[PDB]
Amino acid sequence: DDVRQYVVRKPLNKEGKKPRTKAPKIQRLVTPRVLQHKRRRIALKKQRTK
RNA sequence: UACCUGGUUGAUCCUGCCAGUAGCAUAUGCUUGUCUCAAAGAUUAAGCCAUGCAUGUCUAAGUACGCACGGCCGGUACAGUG
Ligand SMILES: [Mg+2]
Ligand SMILES: [Mg+2]
Ligand SMILES: [Mg+2]
Ligand SMILES: [Mg+2]
Ligand SMILES: [Mg+2]
Ligand SMILES: [Mg+2]
Ligand SMILES: [Mg+2]
Ligand SMILES: [Mg+2]
Repeated sequence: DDVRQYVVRKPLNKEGKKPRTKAPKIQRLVTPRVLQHKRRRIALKKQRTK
Protein backbone atom coordinates (compact mmCIF):
# COMPACT_ATOMS: atom_id res chain seq x y z
CA ASP A 1 0.00 0.00 0.00
CA ASP A 2 1.07 3.57 -0.77
CA VAL A 3 1.42 5.93 2.19
CA ARG A 4 1.20 9.05 0.00
CA GLN A 5 -2.41 8.11 -0.83
CA TYR A 6 -3.55 7.97 2.80
CA VAL A 7 -2.17 11.28 4.13
CA VAL A 8 -4.76 13.15 6.19
CA ARG A 9 -5.13 16.58 4.59
CA LYS A 10 -6.34 19.79 6.24
CA PRO A 11 -8.87 22.08 4.54
CA LEU A 12 -8.06 25.76 4.88
CA ASN A 13 -10.50 28.51 3.87
CA LYS A 14 -10.09 32.11 5.04
CA GLU A 15 -12.49 34.85 3.97
CA GLY A 16 -11.13 36.79 1.02
CA LYS A 17 -8.78 33.99 -0.05
CA LYS A 18 -9.32 30.98 -2.29
CA PRO A 19 -9.88 27.59 -0.62
CA ARG A 20 -6.76 25.50 -0.09
CA THR A 21 -5.73 22.08 1.21
CA LYS A 22 -2.47 21.40 3.06
CA ALA A 23 -0.75 18.11 3.81
CA PRO A 24 2.28 17.53 6.05
CA LYS A 25 5.65 16.31 4.83
CA ILE A 26 5.99 12.57 5.37
CA GLN A 27 8.87 11.62 7.67
CA ARG A 28 10.76 8.31 7.73
CA LEU A 29 9.69 7.74 4.12
CA VAL A 30 11.85 5.60 1.84
CA THR A 31 12.79 7.73 -1.18
CA PRO A 32 15.40 7.38 -3.93
CA ARG A 33 17.55 9.94 -2.08
CA VAL A 34 17.67 7.73 1.02
CA LEU A 35 18.64 4.69 -1.06
CA GLN A 36 21.32 6.70 -2.87
CA HIS A 37 22.79 7.96 0.41
CA LYS A 38 22.95 4.39 1.71
CA ARG A 39 24.49 3.29 -1.60
CA ARG A 40 27.29 5.86 -1.31
CA ARG A 41 27.90 4.97 2.34
CA ILE A 42 28.40 1.40 1.12
CA ALA A 43 30.55 2.50 -1.82
CA LEU A 44 33.03 4.38 0.38
CA LYS A 45 33.96 1.17 2.22
CA LYS A 46 35.08 -0.38 -1.08
CA GLN A 47 37.36 2.60 -1.74
CA ARG A 48 38.87 2.35 1.74
CA THR A 49 39.49 -1.39 1.35
CA LYS A 50 41.08 -1.00 -2.09
C1' U B 1 76.76 72.29 32.46
C1' A B 2 81.14 67.02 37.03
C1' C B 3 78.22 74.54 39.71
C1' C B 4 76.64 76.69 44.54
C1' U B 5 74.76 81.27 47.99
C1' G B 6 72.83 83.92 53.05
C1' G B 7 72.79 82.96 58.54
C1' U B 8 76.60 81.79 65.19
C1' U B 9 81.78 86.50 65.87
C1' G B 10 84.25 93.04 68.23
C1' A B 11 86.79 90.85 63.77
C1' U B 12 89.00 85.65 61.60
C1' C B 13 89.42 80.26 60.17
C1' C B 14 86.27 75.80 60.90
C1' U B 15 82.61 71.81 62.18
C1' G B 16 77.61 71.81 61.42
C1' C B 17 72.77 72.28 60.20
C1' C B 18 68.64 75.86 58.74
C1' A B 19 67.27 78.63 54.58
C1' G B 20 68.04 79.75 49.57
C1' U B 21 68.18 76.83 43.66
C1' A B 22 66.33 73.47 39.50
C1' G B 23 63.35 69.19 37.91
C1' C B 24 58.91 65.80 38.62
C1' A B 25 53.53 64.65 40.25
C1' U B 26 48.59 65.74 43.28
C1' A B 27 45.67 69.64 44.88
C1' U B 28 44.52 74.81 44.78
C1' G B 29 44.48 80.48 43.46
C1' C B 30 44.54 84.32 39.65
C1' U B 31 44.35 84.61 34.24
C1' U B 32 43.28 82.78 29.33
C1' G B 33 42.89 84.59 21.92
C1' U B 34 44.07 80.35 17.56
C1' C B 35 45.44 75.01 16.33
C1' U B 36 47.55 69.22 17.08
C1' C B 37 47.83 65.30 20.65
C1' A B 38 45.99 63.88 25.20
C1' A B 39 45.34 61.83 31.29
C1' A B 40 40.87 61.73 33.87
C1' G B 41 36.42 58.61 41.39
C1' A B 42 43.63 54.83 42.17
C1' U B 43 44.87 57.37 47.18
C1' U B 44 39.68 58.52 52.04
C1' A B 45 34.95 53.97 51.31
C1' A B 46 37.08 45.96 47.59
C1' G B 47 31.61 51.93 50.97
C1' C B 48 25.94 51.79 49.23
C1' C B 49 23.04 51.93 44.67
C1' A B 50 17.17 54.43 41.68
C1' U B 51 16.90 53.82 36.33
C1' G B 52 18.25 52.26 31.36
C1' C B 53 21.70 49.40 28.43
C1' A B 54 26.08 45.84 28.49
C1' U B 55 25.19 37.97 25.14
C1' G B 56 23.06 36.12 21.79
C1' U B 57 22.73 33.13 17.53
C1' C B 58 20.01 29.74 10.51
C1' U B 59 22.49 27.81 5.97
C1' A B 60 20.90 24.56 -0.28
C1' A B 61 22.21 21.20 3.72
C1' G B 62 18.51 18.66 12.04
C1' U B 63 12.54 19.51 13.07
C1' A B 64 6.85 23.74 9.59
C1' C B 65 0.00 20.56 8.39
C1' G B 66 0.65 28.89 12.35
C1' C B 67 -3.03 30.81 5.16
C1' A B 68 1.02 34.85 8.96
C1' C B 69 1.78 35.63 3.65
C1' G B 70 1.95 33.22 -0.94
C1' G B 71 2.24 30.25 -7.50
C1' C B 72 0.08 26.14 -10.07
C1' C B 73 -2.32 21.21 -9.95
C1' G B 74 -6.63 20.20 -7.54
C1' G B 75 -6.43 13.10 -3.29
C1' U B 76 -2.39 13.52 -7.12
C1' A B 77 3.38 13.51 0.78
C1' C B 78 6.50 18.10 0.94
C1' A B 79 6.12 24.79 -4.46
C1' G B 80 8.49 29.20 -1.91
C1' U B 81 9.09 33.53 2.41
C1' G B 82 8.60 32.26 7.24
MG1 LIG C 1 13.93 12.56 7.76
MG1 LIG D 1 77.01 90.05 65.08
MG1 LIG E 1 66.36 72.78 51.77
MG1 LIG F 1 41.10 79.84 11.79
MG1 LIG G 1 36.29 53.78 45.23
MG1 LIG H 1 39.51 52.27 45.25
MG1 LIG I 1 39.97 54.04 37.51
MG1 LIG J 1 29.60 45.11 29.31
